[PDB]
Order: sequence, then structure tokens, then C-alpha cells
Amino acid sequence: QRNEEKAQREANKKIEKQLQKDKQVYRATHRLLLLGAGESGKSTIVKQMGIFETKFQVDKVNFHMFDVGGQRDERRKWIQCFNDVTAIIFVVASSSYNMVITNRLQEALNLFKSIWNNRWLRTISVILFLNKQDLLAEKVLAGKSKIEDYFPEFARYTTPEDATPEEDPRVTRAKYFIRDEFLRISTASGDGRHYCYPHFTCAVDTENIRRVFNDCRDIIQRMHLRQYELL
Amino acid sequence: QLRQEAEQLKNQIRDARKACADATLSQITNNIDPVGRIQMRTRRTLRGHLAKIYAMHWGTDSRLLVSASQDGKLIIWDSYTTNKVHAIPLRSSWVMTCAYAPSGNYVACGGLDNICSIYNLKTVRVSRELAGHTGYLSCCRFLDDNQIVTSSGDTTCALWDIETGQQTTTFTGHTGDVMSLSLAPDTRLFVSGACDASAKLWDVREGMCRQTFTGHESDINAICFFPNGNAFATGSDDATCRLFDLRADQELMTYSHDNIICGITSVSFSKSGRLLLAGYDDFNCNVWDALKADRAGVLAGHDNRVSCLGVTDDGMAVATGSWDSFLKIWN
Amino acid sequence: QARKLVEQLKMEANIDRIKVSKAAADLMAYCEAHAKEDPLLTPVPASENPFR
Amino acid sequence: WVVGMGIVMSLIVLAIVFGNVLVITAIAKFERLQTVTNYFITSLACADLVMGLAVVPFGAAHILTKTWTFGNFWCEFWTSIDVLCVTASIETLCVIAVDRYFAITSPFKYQSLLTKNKARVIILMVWIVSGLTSFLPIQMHWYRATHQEAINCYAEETCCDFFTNQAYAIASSIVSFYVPLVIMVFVYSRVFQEAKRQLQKIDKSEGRFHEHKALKTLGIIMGTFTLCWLPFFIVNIVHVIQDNLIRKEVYILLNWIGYVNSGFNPLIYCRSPDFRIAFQEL
Ligand SMILES: Nc1nc2c(ncn2[C@@H]2O[C@H](COP(=O)(O)OP(=O)(O)OP(=O)(O)O)[C@@H](O)[C@H]2O)c(=O)[nH]1
Ligand SMILES: CN[C@@H]1CCc2c(ccc(O)c2O)[C@H]1O
Repeated sequence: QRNEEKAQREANKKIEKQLQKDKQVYRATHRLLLLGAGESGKSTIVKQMGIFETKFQVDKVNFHMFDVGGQRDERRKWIQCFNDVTAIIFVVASSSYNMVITNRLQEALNLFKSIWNNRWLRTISVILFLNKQDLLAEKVLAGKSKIEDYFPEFARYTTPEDATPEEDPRVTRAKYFIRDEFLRISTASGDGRHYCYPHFTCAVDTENIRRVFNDCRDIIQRMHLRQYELL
Repeated sequence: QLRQEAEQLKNQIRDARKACADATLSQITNNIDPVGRIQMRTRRTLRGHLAKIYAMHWGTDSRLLVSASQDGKLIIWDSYTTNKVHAIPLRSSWVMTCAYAPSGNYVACGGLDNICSIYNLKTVRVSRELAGHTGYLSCCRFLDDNQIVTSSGDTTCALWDIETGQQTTTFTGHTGDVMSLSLAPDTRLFVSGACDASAKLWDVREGMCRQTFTGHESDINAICFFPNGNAFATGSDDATCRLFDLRADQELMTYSHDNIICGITSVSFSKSGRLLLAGYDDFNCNVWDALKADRAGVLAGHDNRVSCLGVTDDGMAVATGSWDSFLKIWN
Repeated sequence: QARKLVEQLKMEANIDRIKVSKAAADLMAYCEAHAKEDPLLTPVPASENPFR
Repeated sequence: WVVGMGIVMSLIVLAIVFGNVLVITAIAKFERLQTVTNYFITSLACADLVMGLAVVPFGAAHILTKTWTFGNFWCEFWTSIDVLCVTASIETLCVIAVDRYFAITSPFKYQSLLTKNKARVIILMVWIVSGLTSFLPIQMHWYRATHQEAINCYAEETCCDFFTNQAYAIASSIVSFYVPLVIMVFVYSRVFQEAKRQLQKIDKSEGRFHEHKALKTLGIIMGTFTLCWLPFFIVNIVHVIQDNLIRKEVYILLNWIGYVNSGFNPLIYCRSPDFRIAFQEL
């Protein structure tokens, strides 16, 4: 009667006190989702720097990344759970324009278009890594395979004036064509609520964590600026 | 050869169903009096979840319930006095379902890790882990204290043995992800709604499919038995609900409106089976009439998408959950 | 695969089907018989309502 | 023209007490509008409501009837409430500006920096400092002037005017206006710099396929407050540095123009889809 009433209210206070400490950790961490095109070398990127989860901290900021490998299908019903993440990391092998596996770049572009135009992922940015740059450079300077054979739009294309090559012009032209193939889809569908951040990545790069940190900082800053009607 | 025989048999099944349709359910129930207007009000509101909620299951005593959230917690409530009883942390933060044992001794859980976990309430530590599925779990229901039925995203369902952690039997035949299931009142048959817009009726003892219903047009999200046990209802993301009869092997009635275009996330029946409660993507819930197919009430007290819905065994209260991390008790 | 699918359709085709006028009548009879113990249809007094 | 003047002053009272009550009820009734940022808005709305309920009507009646009938004690209490309500409203805008500055400039530590307890402590501190400036010096007759006209004014019971010395005027003007002005100017300069930097960043990446909003918003926010409150706090120093330069009618006109600002805060800080939806629901 009266004795049991106080006992229940005593255990509620202990539980409600524990939930206050857990809320501090939850709000101070950032969640990232990692995707891939199938043979993009995304495991190498993770290792160098059901479901697989990793924890890491940079500049006293906690990040926590998710990798899905237990589910493999053309239909992604579970993609609606990741509508509260900070950003999505998309890894694509840019040196596979001649691999029929119809080629792999077309499938990667279709997957990117499907992910971008989603009912639930309408406010989430994408950090895009264009992996395997050395292989693309070698296969371009080889001269045996031409991109225009598989992508006829490459016949009439010129390197943009606002470009920053490090080299031989052919690889710069190929790289900028391939990244524009993604930037076009990114800019066409969007309405300013989310952007895309393309990066060129290799097998020896050790500055990918810095890129993720800076992109997340930009994402949050742009979010706040748009919320305050300043942008 | 083989393909031609299958097509020929599909025509025979369809032809037989046409001869059994003397009339429709709507024509017979024209003289019955309308239910009228139904108004419900929120009695309790439960707070404490740090993230959006996926699952909820009432207790057999009609007083305690459990809920799951994306933050990684499994909180057991007290609906009467609004007091938290337990709070079980989870190894994996991606949970999609939960269940409460008929005897109140155990609670099950599962999600994107393709594992079902059983906890011992009256001992709270992990008691058993069941593995073998190759896809995310979608639902789980307790047959008794030592058996459980699970459905996953690998287009298969299984019956487990908690004592030894082995699959007693496996059910195959679906071509898409299985999204939900529901057990018969006597616990001898169950139905499953999958992503190929088809529902099947299984046999637990034998392990074989008996009947198949293909009336919908899109992904099936929810399923529920009629209290009698001779009928069930389904809800898909084409904003339609359908009532199927087992003894007639065909659809009886459809519940749809011209002003609804969003999907349906959950369905449930009333104690007498007269009312049908369904949750929608437009942030609110609608109440239908099972025998006449007309709206009778609206529950619009939530701010985000409604994901779960349940009715007590004694039929006194209705509990709903949504993506704004709040549960509400409607009476 | 093809052989198994053929057998399944044959198994499901040979069942007894009753007419809709019986199933609808049974559903209506059950609803009418059990409408008395439905607290959601007829509201209960606040004295006997644990939530109010 | 007394009938016409009363009509206008009656419209000012209704506008202040209508919008501010709407903001308070909308935040309290609903649960999606209860955030850290909205506590400062609630405090500002409460201050504006107290002003519009307990300052404008009595001052309007005093102006129209040309005589104070409520005695000396209520004159002094009205003056104290006036100063307290003016002081506590300008200092909340500075808090809002600093909140936005911390939100935009340092986005990773914003969640840890601001919490409900810290917001409550800040609001209580602001109101305490506002109360110390208004009631404490006035009710203890530390603000009184020394000339013969002031002596006659305090002696007469029907007369209720404002006379003050140099030190109190300077200190109160500084505390009420001048620190928040420079703080807000610095904050919004930094915010504008960050906004234009992000705009420049966006253009470089996506220029081929594709600062009016920020300038307009900042211009509105700064200009309304400055144009409302600057001339009064200038003539506050001017009339005490030089005795014969400023009359009394200009003083009252500028003070009332400053008073009018209380009716514009809902139109500036409550323009969002959530607030508009809440207003439509009510
Ligand atoms: N030159 C070069 N080779 C790479 C790079 N990334 C992956 N590889 C090749 O990939 C081989 C190993 O395969 P993984 O990179 O692990 O491919 P994966 O992890 O299975 O990729 P996913 O299946 O999409 O997850 C290595 O031997 C490398 O030769 C790269 O960035 N540059
Ligand atoms: C009578 N009106 C008063 C006069 C002086 C004064 C005001 C407001 C804030 C201050 O810090 C002041 O010193 C005005 O509201």
C-alpha cells in the first residue's frame, strides 16, 4: 500500500539520474555512415586510418563510424534508419571505367543518384572519396583504353580554368571529368539543404581523418547559418 | 514445360475463388447500425527515451510494457503510475524489434546485427544469443517460455529453441524481405507479410505453407489476426488496408480514403474486433470500422512519424509510439 | 526450383473453400456477440477506469 | 487634440500586450518550441509584457490629464518599474547575440557550453543586475537632483516629473545601453565575416553549375534597435551636461519612441516555420 508506493518512486530516481549522464555522451558524439560500390577499397581506407563499428577521436572530438556488410541487396529497406547521422561517406573506385563487371562507374553513379534522391535522406551531406588515383593515372597514360569509348561525352570536354593540377594534362582532364559526373547529379537535385564534398584519395594518403573533420565542421556551420536565416 | 504447368495451375486457383463469391461483406452489413463517433484523449505520457522509437509490446497483465529506442536502451514502464522499472543497455545501438514474454520472465530484442538476445528479468543480464540469420531481424514473438519465432531480411523465418540455441525448423518461400508476423490465439499458425506484396499462412508443427494471399500492390508493413482467428488484416505503403479470410481464401474488404497518400506503419484490432486502428506516416493515427469501412476517429497527438501501436489484452487502453521519443496512452 | 514451385501450387489448389456469405455472417455474429465487453466502443465510468 | 492623442496611445498598449502574450502561450503550450534559445526569448517577452502593462498606460494618463493623482510613493514606484523594465530588455538582446555567436563560431562545443541550468543562471543574473540598477538607487533617494525646481517637484504631491544628477544619469545610461551595443556590434561583425566566408567556399566548388540575405537580416536586427534607442540615450547625457540645450517635450517624445520598440520583438525574433505553425494552430 503506502510502503510499496515509496519503493517504486525510489527506483525511478536512480534510473532517471543515470539517463542524465548518458545524455551528455550521446549529444557530444557524431555518427557517420560508410558506403561502397563493391570493390572500391573502403576497408583499406578504414584499416589504414552483421555491422562493423569503429571509434576514434580527433582534437578531443568523438566520432563513431558504421559499416554494413551483413546485408547485400539491390533494395535497401534499412537505409531509413540513418536519417540522423552527421554525414555519409561514399567510396568509389575511379579507375574502373573499363571494367564491365554496365561498367562499374555507371553502377556507382546510379547508386549515388538513388541515395541522393531519397525521401528520408533529404537533409544529409555526402563526403565523396574518389579512390584509386594511381591506377587511373597509369591506365590513362598507357593509352590502350580511352574513356570516350565508354563515356562518349568525353569527346567534347576541356579542363576547367579553375583547376589545381599538381602533372600531365590527360590525368587532370580525366579526374575532373569523373568528378563532374558526380557534381552534376549533386547540384541538379539539391535545393541547398545538403551539399557534396568530393576528394581525391589514394592508397598512401594519411590525411583522410583531417578531411572528414573539416567537412563535418563545415556541415555543422552551414546548418547553423541556414537555420539562423543568414545563408 | 514446367513453366506452363505453373501458369495453368494459377488459373485454376483463381477460377475456384470466383465461384465462392456469392456477395460482398459490405452488402450483408448494410442494415447494421453505424458505430457513430469515437473520441479518445491522452491519459499518460512517458518520457525518458533519448532517440526515436521503433518497437513496443504490452504485457499480459495489461499494466507493464517494454519499448526500444535507437539510442540503445530497453526501458520497461509502469503504465499506471508512470514509473520506470528497468533500463537495459544494449551492445548494438541499432534495434528494430522487441517482445515481452507471456509469463513476464524474459524480454527479447534484435536488430541490424542479425542476432536475437534474451534477457532474464527475474534473476537483469543477457541469458542467450541466437545466431544463424543472414539479414537484419524484423520481428520476434514468444510462443512460450522456451520457444520463439523470428523473421529476418534474408526472406526466411525460423523457430528457435532457447535452451540449446538451435533452429528447430525453417520456413522458406518468400522472394522479398519479411517485415512482420503475428501468432494465432491458440499458437498453432502464424502469418507473415513480406516485401513481395504477398502474405503466407504457415504451420508451426509441420513447417509448411498452406495458403498465399496476393491482394496488395506494394511493400507490406504490418499484419494482425482477427480476435476470432479466422481472419487477418494487413497494411502496406500504398495507403490501403485489406481484410483477408482464411476459410474463403480471398480478400473481403478494403479500407482507403481519397485524402490519404502516405504509407501505413502498424495495424491493430480492438477487443471485440469491431474497430481497426492503423498508424500512418502523416504523424497521426486513424480508427476504422471493420464491418462498414468508414472512419470513426483520429488520434493526432504526435509530432513525428508513428512507428508502433498496441492494444491491451483486456482492451482498456491503446498505446502508441512515434519518432519524437514519446509514448502516449489513449483511453 | 521449378519442380518445387509446381508441387506447391498443386498442394494449395486442393483445399475446401466456403462461400463468402458464410464467412461474413460468422464475422458479423462474433462482433455482435462480443460487442458487450468492448470498453473502447462503450466508454467505462471513471470509477472503473484505472487510467482516469 | 486630446481625444486624438488618446486613440493612438490606446493602440500602442494593445499591440504590446497582444503579440507578447501570443509568444508566451505558444512556447508554453507546445513541446517542440522548448529549447535553450527560447528561454531568452521568453524572458524578453516577459519584460516587454510587464512594460506594456505597467508603464505605457500610467504614463499616457499622466500626459493626458497633466497631473499625477496617485501620490509620491506610486510616482517613485512607477519610475523604478520603468527603469527596471527598460534595463532588463536591452540586456537580453546581448545574451541572444552571444548565444548565436557561440553557436556559429564554435559549433563542436556549443552543446557543452550551453545547458538549461546555465541559461537559467544567466537569466537570473541579468534580472538581478537589472533590479540592482533600478530599485536600489531610486528607492533610497540616491538619484535626486539638488536645484530648487527639483526640490519643489519632490515637495509637491500632484507633480511627478523626472530630475536626476549627473553621476546617476551617466552610470545608468552606460549600464543600460553602451556595453550591449559594442558587444552586439563585435558579435555580428564576426557572424557576418563567417557567413561571407562560407558563401565564398560554396561558390568555388559549385560555381559552374550555379550575401543579400545575411546583410538584410543583420541590417534589420541592428537598425531597429539602434534607431529606437540611440537618440534617447544621447539626449540623456546631453541634457545633464548642458542644462538649457534640451527641452522636456523632446525628451518625452524620444523616450516614447524608445518605448515603441517593445512592440516589434515578436516581428523580429519569432519569424520561423515552427512559430508560424504554432500561431496558425492557435
Ligand atoms: N593502387 C591502389 N590499390 C588499391 C587501393 N585501394 C585498394 N587497392 C587494392 O585492393 C587490394 C585489396 O582489396 P581491398 O582494397 O581491401 O578491397 P575491399 O576492401 O574488399 O573493397 P570493398 O569490397 O568495396 O569493401 C589491394 O591489394 C590493393 O592492390 C588504392 O587506393 N590504390
Ligand atoms: C523616466 N524615464 C526613464 C528616465 C531615465 C532612464 C530610462 C531608462 C533607462 C535608464 O538607464 C535611465 O536612466 C527612462 O526610461
